[PDB]
Amino acid sequence: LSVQDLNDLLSDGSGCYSLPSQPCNEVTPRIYVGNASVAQDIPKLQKLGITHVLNAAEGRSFMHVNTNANFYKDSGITYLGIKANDTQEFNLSAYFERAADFIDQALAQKNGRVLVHCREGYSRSPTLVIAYLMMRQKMDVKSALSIVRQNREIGPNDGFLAQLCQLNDRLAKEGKLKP
Ligand SMILES: Oc1cc(C(F)F)ncn1
Ligand SMILES: Oc1cc(C(F)F)ncn1
Repeated sequence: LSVQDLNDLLSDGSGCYSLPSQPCNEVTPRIYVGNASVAQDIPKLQKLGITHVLNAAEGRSFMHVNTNANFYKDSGITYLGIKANDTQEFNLSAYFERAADFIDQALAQKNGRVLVHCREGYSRSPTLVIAYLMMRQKMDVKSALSIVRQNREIGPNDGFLAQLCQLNDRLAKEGKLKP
């Protein structure tokens, strides 16, 4: 397992990452990854059956989505904001546990559906979703990234990829990767 292996898995035959066709996708059952516009479109969110929104890019910058729990007050949607940045040096793994718990809590609900989003739905939000699949559904990093990629064109930055590899080794050694 290397970052290079994950880069390969994200590349088409031509050698290039792809780009999201849609504003969001269901990447695994009841887990959606998506962008700023779906997150701010409550009508769409209900048509999708969304009960929980995880903003993986909470903030005021151009690379952030400036929502909070209040935005969703009278919609009955449950919110969690994470102020993550999309850079190779940003420590997203510090957020994996709290993101994984929020997603587990949403899916524990019978008709629960969670949207994990950032601005483009390409790097932060898919990293959190992968790490969740590894830590709670016992999927190794290659199969977790493969399934998410099969359902949405994504490209986590190489820092995030490194952090998923580190996580993958820990889980492996802990015997936690066996579904
Ligand atoms: O039950 C499931 C299924 C999947 C997907 F891989 F099909 N992911 C997570 N939980
Ligand atoms: O948005 C997407 C992406 C893909 C991928 F497999 F290329 N398939 C279907 N819908």
